[PDB]
Amino acid sequence: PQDRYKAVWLIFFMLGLGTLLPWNFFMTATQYFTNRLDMNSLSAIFNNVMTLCAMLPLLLFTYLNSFLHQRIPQSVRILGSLVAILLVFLITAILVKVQLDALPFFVITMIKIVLINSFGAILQGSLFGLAGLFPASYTAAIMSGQGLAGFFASVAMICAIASGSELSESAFGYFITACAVIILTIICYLGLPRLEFYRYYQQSIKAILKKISVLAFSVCFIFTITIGMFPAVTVEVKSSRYFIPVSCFLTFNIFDWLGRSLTAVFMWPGKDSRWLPSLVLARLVFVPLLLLCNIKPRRYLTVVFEHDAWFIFFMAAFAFSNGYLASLCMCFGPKKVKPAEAETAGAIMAFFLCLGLALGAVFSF
Ligand SMILES: O=[N+]([O-])c1ccc(CSc2ncnc3c2ncn3[C@@H]2O[C@H](CO)[C@@H](O)[C@H]2O)cc1
Repeated sequence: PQDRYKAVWLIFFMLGLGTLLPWNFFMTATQYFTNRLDMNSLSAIFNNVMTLCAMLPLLLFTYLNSFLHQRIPQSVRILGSLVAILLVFLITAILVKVQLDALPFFVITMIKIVLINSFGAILQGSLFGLAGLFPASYTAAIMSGQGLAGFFASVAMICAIASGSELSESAFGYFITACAVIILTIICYLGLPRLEFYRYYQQSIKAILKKISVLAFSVCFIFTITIGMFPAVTVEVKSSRYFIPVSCFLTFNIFDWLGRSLTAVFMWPGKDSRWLPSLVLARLVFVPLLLLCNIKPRRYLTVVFEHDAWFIFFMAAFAFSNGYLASLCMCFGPKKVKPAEAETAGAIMAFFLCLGLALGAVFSF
């Protein structure tokens, strides 16, 4: 078992990048959607409708994959999901240049979001089921790719604000970049069968869940907390146009990406250590901490940590805990079960992850 040139690993990393870089960009273009709808109102309900249509299909299709991934080849699932996402994003880019009233644009945007989240649900689940067969480092690879997707999203946001370009132009660029990335990801995947390291490892749900129940609930809780606090609540912090982006999104994405990466080479406390759920639980402390920072306009709660340094430090620790512990759970879940089931376990984990998102999306509401 020799991953020459780390090829397989690299590819998996790229794959991770491709799962969030398309959708992450879609979340970076929210200003553009709301500004085009400006032309009760659609813009005012846009975010809520988007979260609904994103988390419900995501959850449903991740569950269906957890149940039926064995029934469809992984090549089919992966390639088809990627092609569907690419086509949807190409249509998204086209619509930027075509005239369309606010209501048809709103509805078509929500349809594209439903399709993105569905196909990407199956794609993500299939990717984590695949990486479950490979060493833990190769699930850490997917997590690192996701972290880099977030990092690129943050940098692109900052540059779109700095470039002084029109929201339509910057959003067009976002969509085209996402399409190019999806093409690159497809190419990367197609280059897997030709790697002997990839062919070396490619050669009852209640029970599998009971075996990985601890780590599954762990990742679910991690993302519950994270999405309950980030970004809905953290974006309301004010200094005591570049403060919020840089101090919130940039810091979070940087430290989350680096944490997700560290799990590739350093995997403490391990898969059987009860310290991992303990740290996951300890992450609860970020709810009071982050809620008591310099939020404005503040009404029902005070500001105990007014200086921005508190906000930056809590953001660093929060994002890094998120990344590191989520990667550890995703890596150890498939390793807490026999080989013939590691593919299901992974898939199962991919569901709970999304659950942690959905619940978080509800708690942030
Ligand atoms: O291929 N596709 O087009 C595609 C693939 C998957 C999806 C599901 S969306 C998703 N799936 C996993 N993880 C996410 C997601 N959205 C935010 N996150 C993480 O939440 C943490 C903060 O709470 C951050 O670290 C983020 O990485 C949509 C589109």
